[PDB]
Order: sequence, then C-alpha cells, then structure tokens
Amino acid sequence: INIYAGGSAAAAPPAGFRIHRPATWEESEEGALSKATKYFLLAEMFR
Amino acid sequence: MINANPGFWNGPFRYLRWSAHNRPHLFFAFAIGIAGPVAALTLTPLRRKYLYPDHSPLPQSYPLPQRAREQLTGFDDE
Repeated sequence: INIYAGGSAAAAPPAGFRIHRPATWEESEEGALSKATKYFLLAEMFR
Repeated sequence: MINANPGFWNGPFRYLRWSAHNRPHLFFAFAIGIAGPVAALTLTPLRRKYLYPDHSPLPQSYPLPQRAREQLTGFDDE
C-alpha cells in the first residue's frame, strides 16, 4: 500500500511511542499534606 | 524547568501550594516557627480569661514585712 524512502513499516515508530508529558506539582491527585506526611514519617522506609 | 518557582509576589497562595508540594522541609518549618509567637500573642488572654488565670508568684526569698517592730513577750529567760 505504502512506498517507503529509506525506511520501513517496522522502523516506523510505535503508535504511542511519544510519552505524554511530565506531570507538574499541579495536576497532582494527592494533596500536599498527604505526601508531606509520607515525606516526614518515612512511610516506605517503615514498610 | 518542570517545577520552578512562581514567585511570592505573583500569587501568594499559589506560591504556598508550590512550596508545600516541592519544599515541605522549609514550609512546615516556617509554619512551626510562626505558630508559637503568634499563638502566644493571640490565645494567651483567652486562656487567662476563660480556662484559668496566671498563678500567684513564688516567694523567692524571706518575705521581710513592711512594718515596724512590735514589743512582744513570752518565752523570755527564766
């Protein structure tokens, strides 16, 4: 169907290869006090 | 970069949210340190009026009376 110039249908990138974006502090679905508590009481460490 | 500073004068509340999210180790230190002097200023008179008053001071030394001497007796010699 398609003709390729120095390329191929295999070397064409995967459909979703482009990672979405880094999230910022905004667009964080975890309140500041929650991750603050996990920051100051060392949760994963106790686990 | 991803989470740089938006500036205290370009939205205080937005700066406070950024700091609680990215620099808790300062934010909660400031909150601790401000919560003492401020509460001491504000809550103390309430506690003095409603919960209980301020205690009466301790002697600290012999309480020498502010008067002149009186002639007594009893317990004399003989």
